[PDB]
Amino acid sequence: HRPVEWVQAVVSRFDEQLPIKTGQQNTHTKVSTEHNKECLINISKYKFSLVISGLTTILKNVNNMRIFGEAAEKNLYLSQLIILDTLEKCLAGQPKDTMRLDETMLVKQLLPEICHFLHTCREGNQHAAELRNSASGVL
Amino acid sequence: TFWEISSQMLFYICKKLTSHQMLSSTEILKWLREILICRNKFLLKNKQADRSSGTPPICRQAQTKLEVALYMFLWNPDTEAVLVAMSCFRHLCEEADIRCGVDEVSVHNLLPNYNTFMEFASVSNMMSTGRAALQKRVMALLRRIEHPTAGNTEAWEDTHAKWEQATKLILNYPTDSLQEWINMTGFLCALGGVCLQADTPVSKFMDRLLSLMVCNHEKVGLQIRTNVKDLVGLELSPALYPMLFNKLKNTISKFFDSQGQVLLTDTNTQFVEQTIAIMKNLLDNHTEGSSEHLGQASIETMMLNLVRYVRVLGNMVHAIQIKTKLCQLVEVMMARRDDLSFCQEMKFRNKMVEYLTDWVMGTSNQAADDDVKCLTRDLDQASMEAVVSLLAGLPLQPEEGDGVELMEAKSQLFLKYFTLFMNLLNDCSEVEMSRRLASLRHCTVLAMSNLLNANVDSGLMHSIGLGYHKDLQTRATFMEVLTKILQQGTEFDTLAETVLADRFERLVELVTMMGDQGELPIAMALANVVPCSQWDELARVLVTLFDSRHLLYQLLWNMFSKEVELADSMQTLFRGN
Amino acid sequence: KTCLSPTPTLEQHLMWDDIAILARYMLMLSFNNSLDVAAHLPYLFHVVTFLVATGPLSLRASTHGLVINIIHSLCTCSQLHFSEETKQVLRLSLTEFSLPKFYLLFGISKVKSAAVIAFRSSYRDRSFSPGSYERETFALTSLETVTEALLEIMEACMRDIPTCKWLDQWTELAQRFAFQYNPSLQPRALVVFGCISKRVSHGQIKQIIRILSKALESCLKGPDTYNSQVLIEATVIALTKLQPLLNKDSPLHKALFWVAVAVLQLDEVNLYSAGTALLEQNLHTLDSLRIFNDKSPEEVFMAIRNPLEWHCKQMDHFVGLNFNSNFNFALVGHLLKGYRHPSPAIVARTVRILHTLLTLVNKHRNCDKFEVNTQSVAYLAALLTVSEEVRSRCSLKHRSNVLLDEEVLTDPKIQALLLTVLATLVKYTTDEFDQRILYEYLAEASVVFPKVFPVVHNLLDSKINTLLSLCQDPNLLNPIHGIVQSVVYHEESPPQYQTSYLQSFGFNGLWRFAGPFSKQTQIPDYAELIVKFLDALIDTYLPG
Amino acid sequence: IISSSSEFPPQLRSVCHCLYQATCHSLLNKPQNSIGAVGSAMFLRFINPAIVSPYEAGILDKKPPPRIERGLKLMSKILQSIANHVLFTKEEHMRPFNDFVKSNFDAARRFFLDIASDCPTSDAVNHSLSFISDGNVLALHRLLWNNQEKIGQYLSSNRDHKAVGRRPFDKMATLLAYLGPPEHKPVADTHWSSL
Ligand SMILES: [Zn+2]
Repeated sequence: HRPVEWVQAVVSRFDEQLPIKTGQQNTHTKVSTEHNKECLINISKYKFSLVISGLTTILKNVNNMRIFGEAAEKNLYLSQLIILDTLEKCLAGQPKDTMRLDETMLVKQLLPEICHFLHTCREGNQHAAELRNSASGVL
Repeated sequence: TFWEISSQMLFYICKKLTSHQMLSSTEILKWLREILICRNKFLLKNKQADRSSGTPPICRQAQTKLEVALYMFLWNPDTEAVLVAMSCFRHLCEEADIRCGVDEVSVHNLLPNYNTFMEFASVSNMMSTGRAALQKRVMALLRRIEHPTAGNTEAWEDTHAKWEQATKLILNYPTDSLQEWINMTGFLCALGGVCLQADTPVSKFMDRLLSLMVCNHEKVGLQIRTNVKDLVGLELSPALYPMLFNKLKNTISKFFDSQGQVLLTDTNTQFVEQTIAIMKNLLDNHTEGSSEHLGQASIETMMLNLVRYVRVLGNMVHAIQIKTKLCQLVEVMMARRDDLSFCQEMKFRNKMVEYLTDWVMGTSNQAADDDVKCLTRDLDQASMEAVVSLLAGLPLQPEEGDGVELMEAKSQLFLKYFTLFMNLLNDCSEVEMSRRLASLRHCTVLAMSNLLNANVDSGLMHSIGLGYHKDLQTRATFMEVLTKILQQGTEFDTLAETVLADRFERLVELVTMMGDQGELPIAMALANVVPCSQWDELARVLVTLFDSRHLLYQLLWNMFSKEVELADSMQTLFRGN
Repeated sequence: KTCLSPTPTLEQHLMWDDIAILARYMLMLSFNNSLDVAAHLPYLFHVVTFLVATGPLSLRASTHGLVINIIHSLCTCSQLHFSEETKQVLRLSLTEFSLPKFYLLFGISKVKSAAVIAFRSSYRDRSFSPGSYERETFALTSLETVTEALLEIMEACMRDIPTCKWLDQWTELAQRFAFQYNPSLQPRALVVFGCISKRVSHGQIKQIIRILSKALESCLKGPDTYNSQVLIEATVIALTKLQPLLNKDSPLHKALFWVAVAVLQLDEVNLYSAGTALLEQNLHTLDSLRIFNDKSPEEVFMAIRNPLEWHCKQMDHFVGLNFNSNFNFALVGHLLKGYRHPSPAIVARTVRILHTLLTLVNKHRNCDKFEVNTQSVAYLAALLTVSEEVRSRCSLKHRSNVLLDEEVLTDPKIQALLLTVLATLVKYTTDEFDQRILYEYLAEASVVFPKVFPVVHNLLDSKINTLLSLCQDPNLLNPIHGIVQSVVYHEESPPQYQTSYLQSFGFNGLWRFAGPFSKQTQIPDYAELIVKFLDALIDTYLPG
Repeated sequence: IISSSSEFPPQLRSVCHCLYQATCHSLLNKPQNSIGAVGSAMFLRFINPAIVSPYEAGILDKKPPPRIERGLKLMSKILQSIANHVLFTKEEHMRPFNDFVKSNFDAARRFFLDIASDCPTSDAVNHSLSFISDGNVLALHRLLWNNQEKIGQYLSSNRDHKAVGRRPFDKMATLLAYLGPPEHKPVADTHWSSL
């Protein structure tokens, strides 16, 4: 009960440190926000379903966000780069449980979002190259 | 080959960094820092396997160049560059240990300034702050470079040429550049001591420095003068006081022509006005070892000449403010009189009181009929405080311009001031702003009391009239000072041998209280609280007192025990300051 | 004659003016030994104590001047023959009373000179014009400082004066007001009686303990609290001084440990502060009698509590702590509220009480005074963040002995309480150094004792949640991450112990009793059993 | 130096013992010899400086001839090596002298032991001079008055176990106030001077 509410703070605080989201100087040299990443990655080992589900919503929110400007585009590109990089580490970090009961998340929550990047994505010549490279490893 | 080649690389790269500024200079330093780390381990293993470790001329010729490039980066505007440079001193110190394990033989001989270098590490391990705050700590350590060194004596010169050329360009042109110049100026001052020792670059630096206090440049002249005063006064090395005062006095000395006639000039007026703040700031700051340097120079001649120029400046709202500060400057000069050196204290103090009495005119703002001139109240109020300090313990001595009996001359001299104070005392009467008169009245009453104490015999008769004064408050103060005179002895009379010895007999007992298990709380507590400046006085009193009480062993055991236990290097600390 | 018509304060009494005017006469007569001190000194102090720091600023400075002149007359009296040794003490005393320390004690702080305020120049042309009716408060501790300074002066003189009766006369005057109901003078007449009395009888003690029962009774029954909230503190303070004079073999020497505890439960800074002072000397006094040499504090205090255990059991139920289940943990929850006392001087007093108790339990078990065991674990948790030797002698294993040893702490209860202490100490504490040390020891407990850890979620839930959202300290945030990971790691299993496990065996109020002092100072309303408890103690231990 | 053990002043004898006790106490909590450190330190800092530059110390009015001075400088190095029991390393210039120092290792130790053998408490050694020391007292009173507030703060931090009424902190305020403010310092005819 109480730990369930604790997890949301870890997940919620991650969103508030996305470049697209106002920085607010909460990074504390990025050590504090990076420590949050480590705890979230470790938690996925026992709460893989919960951690994965939260990440999908964050990616969907970032994907379904309209912002214009060089800084805005860079923030979204860097924002998704961390999300994709964070997601891949959790998948790789997870032991070889071989639990094949994640079809629900894969079919709807995860595949459509990753499939968007796999397209040519000619909007950004340099950003799409990195996102596809990161997404391909996850796939 | 490793030292032959690795060292040869260091000499090439270090010379390039000093040659000119580059965009990636902050990056070479971080990489160059790692190069030192990667060659210390090789020496450690090399010495362990085979001491045999060679130091060819390139190793010495390149070890110096490493220092010559670490100092010049201490004043670098980039915060990271200076922070990295401070951390880079660890590798320089640690290298000494590997070459020679015994500290004293080589660590304190090959690297005389070893102890200060260790301090840089602690400062680096601190929260980041603006360059101004960081420069204070950096310049503090730069002022503690006791031992001259080839790197020190060459880093000072190398940046001196760079600083000089930068200064000319700014003035020649009829903001970022200035900020670097400020850092170079402050850096070039804190480390002056190493370059000390006729014509010398250090002396030429002062001459240009003194020639910048009066720098009148329409574009940035104000900022230059605003900053040279702030830094030179508050940051100069105490080892440069004997040279600053001599140059400062000589500059003033030529302001007066033959026959002692002032030559008023706006630049000379600005020069004296700046000299007041610098001297006040210089005297205001109390640091370790500053007292030792103040004794060498004689400040009497400069002070006497200074008042004459200000004395003839005239009367005006501006001139009153200058006179007010001068009165405050002399007040600060009387708190370090023990530290200062005086050839004839009596002859100098008497003249200063004579020169100051001219300015203390009461009720002169009412005659002027202008409230704008209320500053004269402060100037008179400030003047009294200066005279009070001057009069504290000063016997009167009349100038021998006329030949008369000394006793008569002194009595006339005493009544000259006694009347002056009484006249001002009447004006301060409430019946005739309350804080101004109340504060001024207190000072004027205190001034007379000090005058009587110095010479009771020649002034006792003139003061009897105060017993029946019109102000009840004044009468009380006179009786108190009079009461002390009775308690004092006219002669030795064995009065202190009996009264003071018994009166102060208990004093030693409290100080010499044998705390249980040798705690000695008074001695231990007194040691830390006492400022470092007076440690010389404290040491003699403690040693002398305990020896008389046959308890010296207890004090030594307690005092040494804390030092030895606190630092395992008992011997090193004892030789240290 | 004020007893006939008792008043809440002297200034409100009808005869106030009569006393005030009579004070001015005594002030003038003090100078130049116009008041015969050599025969009236006992009666001068008796009245000075009732006037110190009472009345308008003019009247308050008058009392200070009166004392200054009474001492001077003694030093300049020819009828008495004081040796040169004694006269030195008096001369030093005269200087001491002129220090700024005594200005605050008399209530004349911020006054440069008392004489100037005491006298007014234009006293013939116009009458005095009192004003600034706002009047500072007085603390009975200040009276002790003055009350004992004078007693030093009196004792020195009596050494020279043969067969002097000054002390006997002064005691008699106090004894009359000590055992008489007067809400305006009785509080002042009790703080001085104990400071000067040299002997006590069984009947006297019973009155002191039986006046407290009525003082507590008045507070709850009526709406006037502050009036009766100072008679309680005076009763304890008086007893705090009479224990060192009690018989070496009196039962009350041990029964005065429960009275102090019952006073700390009233949630008042003054009452709580006074209780600790009684406890501190109670332990020291018992040490001189060598009563814990062969027994433990629990054995002694619980042995004397047995005859009236039935009444005590009811009180323990309401407070939410039990001493039969665990004496050393119920005796430390009451001592954890001291950390919340505004005065920095009471925090140090409770720390001394902790050290003294720790050295006694270990000495009973001969465990080196710093070993970790079941009995001496409660006293070490409190001292972990304030005692360096405790931290050094008991260090976390994952950096001598290491705290949290599971070899001896193999009981869920003995280890559940130690977690309750740790959670409580962080719930209200606000310090980076203290929180860091406490959290580092909490992570190790999570893994070493996973089963009992989930009973501490509610206590740490709010603070951790707030810290996690906004904290930006890597040093303090790293231990938090380990705790959260351990919780999820040890999750997925049904809680063997729920959060309410402490309520099962009585200790449901351990966290509540250590909270901050309530601003709305009010009687907890369960003191009605303390009155019954005290009554049983008197009948059982004071037959007559 | 070894022969003149008796001529050592009593004051220094107490000072040397304190270092010996400090080193012995330091070693206990931690083959270093306490006497060796004391002997090396005392000789290097007390005896050695006078030998190197007697003129600076004022022993000789006229500066010794440079040739004589060189012998004194080299003498100090040889003598210091004896105290430290260190042979000549990469010092072939002076290596032949290493033989002489070997015999004198024992002699140096005896001199250090004599001073270091003084009783920790001078119960036997007594000198009831009890001089008034009026001049020194005057400085002490002035210093205490100047730091009356600051010295109190240090006492305030500690001593909570027992009330300060009977302890220096209470006594200092009472006694110091009784004495009153110190008198003004007298003027100095001589120029500024230091120890
Ligand atoms: Zn001279």
